[PDB]
Amino acid sequence: MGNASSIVQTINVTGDGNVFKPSAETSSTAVPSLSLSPGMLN
Amino acid sequence: MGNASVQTINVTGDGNVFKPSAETSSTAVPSLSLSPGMLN
Amino acid sequence: MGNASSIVQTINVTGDGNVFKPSAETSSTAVPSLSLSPGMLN
Amino acid sequence: PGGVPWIAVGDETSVTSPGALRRMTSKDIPETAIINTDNSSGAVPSESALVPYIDEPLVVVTEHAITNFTKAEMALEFNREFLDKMRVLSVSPKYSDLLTYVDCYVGVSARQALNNFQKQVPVITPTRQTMYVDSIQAALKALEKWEIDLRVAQTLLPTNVPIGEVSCPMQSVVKLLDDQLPDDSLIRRYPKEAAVALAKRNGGIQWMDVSEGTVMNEAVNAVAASALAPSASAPPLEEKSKLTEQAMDLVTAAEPEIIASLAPVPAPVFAIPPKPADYNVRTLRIDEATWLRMIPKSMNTPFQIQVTDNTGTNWHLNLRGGTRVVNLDQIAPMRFVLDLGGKSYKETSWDPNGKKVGFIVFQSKIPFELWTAASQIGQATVVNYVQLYAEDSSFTAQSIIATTSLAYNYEPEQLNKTDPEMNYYLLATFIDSAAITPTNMTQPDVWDALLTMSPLSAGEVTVKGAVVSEVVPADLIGSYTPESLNASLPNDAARCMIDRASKIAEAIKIDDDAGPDEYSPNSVPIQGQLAISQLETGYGVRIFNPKGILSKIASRAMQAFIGDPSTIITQAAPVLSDKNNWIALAQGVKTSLRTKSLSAGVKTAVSKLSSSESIQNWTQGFLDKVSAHFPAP
Amino acid sequence: PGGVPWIAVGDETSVTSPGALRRMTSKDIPETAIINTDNSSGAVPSESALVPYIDEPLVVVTEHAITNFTKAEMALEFNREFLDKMRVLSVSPKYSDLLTYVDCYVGVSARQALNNFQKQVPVITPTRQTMYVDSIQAALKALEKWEIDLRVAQTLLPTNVPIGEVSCPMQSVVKLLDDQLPDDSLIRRYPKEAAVALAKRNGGIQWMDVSEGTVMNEAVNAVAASALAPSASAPPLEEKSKLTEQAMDLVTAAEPEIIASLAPVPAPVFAIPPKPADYNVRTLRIDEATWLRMIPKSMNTPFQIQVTDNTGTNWHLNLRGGTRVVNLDQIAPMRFVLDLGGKSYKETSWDPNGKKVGFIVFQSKIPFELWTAASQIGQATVVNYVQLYAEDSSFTAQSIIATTSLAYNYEPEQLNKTDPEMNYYLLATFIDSAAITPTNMTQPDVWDALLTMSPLSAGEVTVKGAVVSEVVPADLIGSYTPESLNASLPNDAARCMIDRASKIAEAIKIDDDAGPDEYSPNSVPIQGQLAISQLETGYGVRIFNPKGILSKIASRAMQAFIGDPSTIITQAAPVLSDKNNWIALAQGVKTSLRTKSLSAGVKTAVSKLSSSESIQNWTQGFLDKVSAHFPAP
Amino acid sequence: MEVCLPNGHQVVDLINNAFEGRVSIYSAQEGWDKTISAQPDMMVCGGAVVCMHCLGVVGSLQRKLKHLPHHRCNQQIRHQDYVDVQFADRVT
Amino acid sequence: MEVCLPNGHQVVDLINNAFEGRVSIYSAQEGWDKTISAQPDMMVCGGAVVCMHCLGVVGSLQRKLKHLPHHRCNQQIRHQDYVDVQFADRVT
Repeated sequence: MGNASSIVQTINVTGDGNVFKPSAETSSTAVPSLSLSPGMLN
Repeated sequence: MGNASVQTINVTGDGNVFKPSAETSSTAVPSLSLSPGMLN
Repeated sequence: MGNASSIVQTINVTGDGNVFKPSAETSSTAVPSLSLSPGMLN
Repeated sequence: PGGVPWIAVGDETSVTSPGALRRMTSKDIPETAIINTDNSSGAVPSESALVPYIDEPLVVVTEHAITNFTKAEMALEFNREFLDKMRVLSVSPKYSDLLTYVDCYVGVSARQALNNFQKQVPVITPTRQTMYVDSIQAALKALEKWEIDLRVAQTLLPTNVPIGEVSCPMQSVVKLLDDQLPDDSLIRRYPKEAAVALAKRNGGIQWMDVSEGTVMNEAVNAVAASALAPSASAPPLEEKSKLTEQAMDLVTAAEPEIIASLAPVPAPVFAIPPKPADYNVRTLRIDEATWLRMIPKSMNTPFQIQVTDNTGTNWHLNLRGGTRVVNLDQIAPMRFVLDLGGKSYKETSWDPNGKKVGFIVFQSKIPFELWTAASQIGQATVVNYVQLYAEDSSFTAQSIIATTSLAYNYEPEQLNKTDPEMNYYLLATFIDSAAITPTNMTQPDVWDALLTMSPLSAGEVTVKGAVVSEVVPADLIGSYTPESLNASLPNDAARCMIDRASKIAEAIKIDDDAGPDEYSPNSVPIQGQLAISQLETGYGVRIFNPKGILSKIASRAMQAFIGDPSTIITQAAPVLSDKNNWIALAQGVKTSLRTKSLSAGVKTAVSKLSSSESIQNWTQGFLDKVSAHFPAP
Repeated sequence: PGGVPWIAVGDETSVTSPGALRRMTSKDIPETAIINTDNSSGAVPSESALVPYIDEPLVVVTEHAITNFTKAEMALEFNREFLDKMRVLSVSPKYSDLLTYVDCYVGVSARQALNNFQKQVPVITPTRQTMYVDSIQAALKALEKWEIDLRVAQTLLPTNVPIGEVSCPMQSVVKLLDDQLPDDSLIRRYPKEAAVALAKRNGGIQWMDVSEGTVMNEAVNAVAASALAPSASAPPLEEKSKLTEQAMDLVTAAEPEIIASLAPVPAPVFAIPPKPADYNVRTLRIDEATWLRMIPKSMNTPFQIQVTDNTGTNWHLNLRGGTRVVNLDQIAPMRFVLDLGGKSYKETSWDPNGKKVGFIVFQSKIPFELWTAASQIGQATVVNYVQLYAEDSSFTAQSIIATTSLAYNYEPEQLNKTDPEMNYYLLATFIDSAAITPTNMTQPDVWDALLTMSPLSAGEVTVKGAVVSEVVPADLIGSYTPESLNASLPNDAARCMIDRASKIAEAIKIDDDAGPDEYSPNSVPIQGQLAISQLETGYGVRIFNPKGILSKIASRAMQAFIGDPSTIITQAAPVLSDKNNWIALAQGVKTSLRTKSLSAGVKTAVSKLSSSESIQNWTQGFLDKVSAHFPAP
Repeated sequence: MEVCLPNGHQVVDLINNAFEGRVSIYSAQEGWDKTISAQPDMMVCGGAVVCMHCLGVVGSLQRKLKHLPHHRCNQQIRHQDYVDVQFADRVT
Repeated sequence: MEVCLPNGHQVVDLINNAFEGRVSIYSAQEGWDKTISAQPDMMVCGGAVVCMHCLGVVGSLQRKLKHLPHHRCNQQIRHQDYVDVQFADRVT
């Protein structure tokens, strides 16, 4: 997961100042499931 | 739907279409969300 | 309801005039659960 | 909003004012009274003498309820034609016409209502709500046979296809239906209404209007059908979402925090409903079973004792070296069932047929291993007993014992357990009302049988045959041998741990379709721990393995776990004996499930598509046969 | 909507590219900052030095979240009087006051937000959302023992009835509660608050206002209770909808298209978590069991052999005619456990007590049947062993071996598996450090025992004892005799298919209540196939049957399938042996469930109403007894 | 009606019963009797009834049969294929 | 990798094998052989390999071992603790 940029880079993956701080409040979520029952969708 | 052979729709006539599909499928309202907490 | 007491200011649990009459229509309910799925909540 | 409507009794109104609001009744809003209702349904009588005039309370109706009850109305509206035939509910219910819109304070309590003033709040009365629900229920009660017959008509022949298109002459279909429908079907009596209803339900059944000569799709559920339909190169969204939802429910029930805690966990919290267990006491090993005691095989002087039952009758039994008993203490409430079916217990001077066997309970301070005389038995009681019967067996000149179901319940609370230096023992052997000569009967006991134990409580747990009030789940990992697990009690913590881990296994299998030696998002957590451990410093020769080998090992370990959940507690398991690996897997499963975004495996998708195409071909073939055997004019 | 709000960089009225937008922050909307929060709950400190002053992000709140988080406060408001007693949350949270409405671009990415300008979008900060959730959770933590005691008070005596109406003197009920509630109950400490809470919760409990002398209903859940209440001659909508949803969930889990495919399906996709199996190797038959190999009898010249273990210790074994081994090739990773409890293995010149037994693995290029000399064994290794113990049995002058557990895990990966001619075998027999005289020991092996076999993977499937990469479900119908099914492997496809079809069985039983010889929408699909089949012209004599007979046959077939799901794979099954019928039923189940409309069985409804009336009568009798005791003043 | 092939132990039982000469033969001309030679249609092997014209399982011994059941037959099996078993049975 | 303690029946089996005079002992300089005395490293107890430095179950008889596997060993057990068993075995 290396990186290299030319002239300039708005983000540096291997640079300094980044933060890795897992927390219960932040968690991590996506869209796993939705409510699509036939009767309720109509 | 047999017998009883028309003024509006002739079941035994011609021109009717029976083309089952996946996009059309077939459904009704089997169940509804009626939990007491959500209903209040 | 409420065992024994003697105040008799606003309501009298041990007094007269109260009615205990359960029925199907009245039933009894609270807030047992809610729809808090992550996908629906977004 | 929700709750009840309130009115201000005084001019002062603050968010915490004392005694400022009172309930809103029907008198304040006359048009909510029953006399002013919209009697289009006809429930309220038209006779003046039959209508009461009393005050009624008011409640607030929420948008969720409004929408769901409207959908309930549409449920009825799907079958209007048969309703018209039966002359029921000529006018639609229209739930929106029973509500009155008011501006007031709304809330469950006065304190909440004091801060919540709303406008155009729908309110209703319990009687009107009951009337509406009753009308809907009456109509649904009416439509029962029509619903059943319509479903039968739809399911008689294939009407839906998983993917693609199928076709068949409608005249042929109608002829087949006329041939195969039952005699009492309402569809025969009312063809036109059935045709209209099926045209509403299914978008593939289209009727031509004879006047204008046009055909057209008439379904009303296209939106739902679109979500139910499998798109090209993708399974249905409904199916994917439902599978993910079920997996998350399984993990939530499995409860990762409790099953992976590194700290003591209370027994009532950790315990789950148990299952009975089977044993044979005679063939057990005492060094491996900690709840058995035995007289040493050196006393060599059998002695006779007398016991009394609850009714007060007296029995005789003999105790010799090698006799086995169960240490009743430290095993929690339990139920014992003994079966002697199939055994022989036949001796030259002893005939088992007609004899009685019973359970005996002893209470004494003297330890069992030192018993050499009748004075040392303490207090003894016969709890239950049964007579025996003998029948010939497969072997010639061999008679075996008929099946038996001797039962007993050990409940410690019924016993006086205040004295610490007291011992409780359970014995099963021959009993008799007459003295038994030791030479005649030489069997130490009748424990050569089948014993079934069932836990009598779900709040106590045992470890290695002794009860513990507190359990550490993570420390049970890799501490059981197969023989120890076999000899474990029915309420051992290991069984509960296995049962809880089974849900995790099912969730992983539902979410995963990976083949042999293929990495998975549910398998990489073990790989990370292995990679860190192999670099960690310790004692012994260090072996360095690349990421490919580590991933293969992790995949094999995950597959082994899915195949058999007991490996986590089995001693010396290859990879699953490490609590770090177990905890990493347990934590990683939850994140892996929660980070999905309406996805399915490529292998699963392609297999599903191929199967659906095959089913479509089968349906087309069947319809071709139907058309061939029912020719159209 | 949803996502995050975006704002135009620099000048406005110039948003034509995604590069002209940037995420909005609390700096752009000052009233979303912490300092401008309405601190009616007291969470934010009042000291200016303790309030952070930093920039924060913003998120968009959906209306579903708004409704649910608003309804969350109702749980608190149900118990406001005890909250006031504990001086907690004097002011209601009022979620809506925490939101700010703005006009902006809404989306997850700049490209999406470019075309989604909207007005009056509610936004919030994570800190404020966390504060609100924390307040709710603090109140819920506070109300715990109060809620427990309140539930105890409600459940101590019947307060709900399935149908109808009952009554009892409130004074007598209060006397009973005073006599029975526990001493430490908060109800004894706070009578009036409990009365108010229970009046709010239940509409059947009403308190008379002393000053005005009026009694009235104050329940706040009439709308919700109406759905739970069963109308006359109709079950509740709640129950009907829930049952239908559960049946649909079961079918979705059962996966009809997978279980009815006609094309090959990958083993990882088809497989499900397996279960252990039990066998007795000695009593099996070689023709049925394709994974067993025997040295042919009449070889009649036993030969000795020496094998070294992993440590290096040497052992002696004897191989004679009649010895059986397990073909370890093409059976997938698996675990074997062997138990010899209850056997004898006793001869004149051989006493089992103190001896040792073990598993020996042979790798060789010569078929096992041709083995006659020690030179034909290739490589051999003793992988595990255990010592035996003996104890007297029920039979006179006989002894039996105690319970044992010898384990071995076969994983093919560790073995080389590089040459196609190599043969792998597994053998269990007596092993000794000294040579065994062939006359003393005559048993070919120790296979006369109990073997437990457990898969170690979930990605492999075996058919008739051999692994296959893919399986076609449609060809497993009616292709298994009882002997083959009994002798099959634990990871067979037949067991997986049986388990999958089980779910369909419970779904059909849930949604059907038909009696003997009664047609059903779940039974007519078989009838259609039967009719078409009898109409088909083919080889053999044809006899015509009426539709009534066909319906009866179909109903009986469906009942048989429900009774025992394993009949679908059994050879020569009456009607279920046809893949056409199986596919028809599997496909028709989905339509039958999906076409329902809030309906229920007629017999079910009648039984439910009768049972509810009986329970109501019982409740009234109990209340009459309660009133007869504890007489009212 | 679809049909399935018999199993290995059933075939072994067929061979055995042939070599002790007790195989039951059904012919349309002679029924279940075997006194008069006729072209076989079905045989009983391993407790299952098999149709010679397709070598498919068509029934079992639990239920009685009075004629050849209506089924899908490929008719790809010829008399030369299985004449050997009949010859062995008759000679025995 | 951490380790777990053995079980009672395994210890009893170890005692029985020691007093019968057949215990597999692995020493670094010699290996699995016992002709030359040395400091024991791991021994087999009831089918389980146990590390003598911290009495942890490190392996089993079902897989070959050539060295002491990498593991977290507390190193809190001395030769004096188990010299007696070795003495008994060699004397036997």
